[PDB]
Amino acid sequence: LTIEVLVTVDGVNFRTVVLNNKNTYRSQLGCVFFNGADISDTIPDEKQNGHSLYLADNLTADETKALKELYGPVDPTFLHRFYSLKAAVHGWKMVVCDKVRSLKLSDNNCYLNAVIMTLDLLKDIKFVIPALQHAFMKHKGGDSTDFIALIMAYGNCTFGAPDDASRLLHTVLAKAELCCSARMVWREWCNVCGIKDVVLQGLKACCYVGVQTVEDLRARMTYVCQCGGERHRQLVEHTTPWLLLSGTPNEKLVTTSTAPDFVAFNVFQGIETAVGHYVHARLKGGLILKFDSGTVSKTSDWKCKVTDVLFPGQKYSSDCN
Amino acid sequence: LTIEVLVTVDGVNFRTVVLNNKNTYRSQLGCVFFNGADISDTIPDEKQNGHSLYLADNLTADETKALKELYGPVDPTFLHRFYSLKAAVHGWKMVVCDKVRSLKLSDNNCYLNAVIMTLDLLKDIKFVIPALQHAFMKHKGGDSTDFIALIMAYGNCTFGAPDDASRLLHTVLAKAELCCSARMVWREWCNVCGIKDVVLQGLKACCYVGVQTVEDLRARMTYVCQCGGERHRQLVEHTTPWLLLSGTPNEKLVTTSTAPDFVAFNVFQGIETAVGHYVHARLKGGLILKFDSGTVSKTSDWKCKVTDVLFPGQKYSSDCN
Ligand SMILES: [Zn+2]
Ligand SMILES: [Zn+2]
Repeated sequence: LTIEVLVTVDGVNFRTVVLNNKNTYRSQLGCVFFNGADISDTIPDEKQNGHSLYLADNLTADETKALKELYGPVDPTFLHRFYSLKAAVHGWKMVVCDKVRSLKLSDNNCYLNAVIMTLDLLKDIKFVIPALQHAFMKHKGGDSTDFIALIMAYGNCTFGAPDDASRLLHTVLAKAELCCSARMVWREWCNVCGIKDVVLQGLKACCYVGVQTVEDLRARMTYVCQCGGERHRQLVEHTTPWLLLSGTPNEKLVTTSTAPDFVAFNVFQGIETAVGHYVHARLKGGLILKFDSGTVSKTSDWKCKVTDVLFPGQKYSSDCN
Repeated sequence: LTIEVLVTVDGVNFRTVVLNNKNTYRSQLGCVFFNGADISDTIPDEKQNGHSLYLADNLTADETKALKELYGPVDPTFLHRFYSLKAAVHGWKMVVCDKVRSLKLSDNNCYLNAVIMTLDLLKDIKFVIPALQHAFMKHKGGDSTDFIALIMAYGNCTFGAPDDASRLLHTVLAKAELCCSARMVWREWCNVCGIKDVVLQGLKACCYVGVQTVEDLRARMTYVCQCGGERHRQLVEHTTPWLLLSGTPNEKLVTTSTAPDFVAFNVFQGIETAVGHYVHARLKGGLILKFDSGTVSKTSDWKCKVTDVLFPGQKYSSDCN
């Protein structure tokens, strides 16, 4: 007995393969998923004749190219991992409180809540990888399974293990590009040795690791110059549609009484308590809304360990003397 | 009161920075490690005057370039993660049984044992990233801490979480290059439509995901051609110094009675038992040596779920008719 199946890695391009009912899918074809399950070690059945199969390895040259076109360059384990993640993340739940989407706590996914709620605030970004852009749109439309499974696949997250929200934000945003101009100019100088400018553009101008405030970002740093004198580093121009700043968890008193310019921030709780818990915070209606994995609390003042902080567009040129 | 410290990201290039004993290291400089601990939120002390500090963020332009030169392009969280991993992996232990190095089980690190024991068998490889090459040499010399912490940092492993050994092998080997020639030629053809060759070279010619035997690798695959006929794919030439093959865990009867050509393989145990345990196996003295995280067992026959399999150099040209 034989069957015909349609094999794809992308859900767009299909090849017809004829199989028997003697050997496994694995022996005949490779690692294959159907309707979310790995069926490699089963024997093909009359029932699946004419059906579509998702192939995870052993790909033809055409499939290798379709893979790169939809997913970018990925490691050889990436389809298996994405297809298994997609199956697993399907049993998670997104809730919406006053139109704000949050991921309910399950399987140590609190870092994913922090990542997704932060990416949801960003304007003028598009993913240069088609699968991610397409999933991002579905997520915006209320269907978040693919986008979450993809972030996990690209981020090398192991289902059920805690992970680093800042690391993931930055890996996800490395796959994105800005749909407008942004620019960041650092000047390094010595009054004897001269001046060097470093210019960053696009998304690179909008993220910075190592400070968590615009005041700190813009401050002058000074250290020993190679001439024996002093050398300085300072931000002299900054123009962006938004600005994300990150550092290691840093205890701070956060207050809305001062109408601060940041719009949102993440918090990591309990470093030594078997390494902790992420909470996403937004500033709205004069209060701090704390979104703790599909739960919300409000306060005007909060002492907490801040990690990432989001600011509105910058339009800065430095001025002195 | 003020002090001078030497700041580095690479242990080769140092800048002198003058600090006070009023503010934290974090406020003055950034995230900093000393002797393996993060001291960012401490106040600098007379005692550390003249000492070297490892900076993890807020890097100058020179440091950014030193970072790329030693580590390659890495995400902005990579130093913090590497320096914390290095501190943590220090409490692990490597044991050597008849000159074979294995990593003792701790904190779900069995996948790392599988990865490191497999990389230890590979000839003619060098890492194109200096930190990895230098750590790899130290590891070969009996000092494995850096190499293990680096594999974890580059692999985005979360200390204490299980992980995918095949994924890690392939990510590590993506950072390596072969010191000799290797070549792999696939031919795709239809007797009506024509012939396309795909040639892979270097390390790419030496790894393949989706089969676990050279017989399977070399077999002919056939499916529907776009002309309405039949289309085939077959390996026609293969020349390498070694060959690593991987697939999803696959129950097999492994025996030495047949003097098989593979030299080693990994096994993953218990998929549904809260996803399992890795064991590294080597073939020596007519037996299978099973290295289960710093433990060894021997047998001539083993029914087990094979994942990666290592073979000696290939020298193949296909022949028929
Ligand atoms: Zn100077
Ligand atoms: Zn044809």
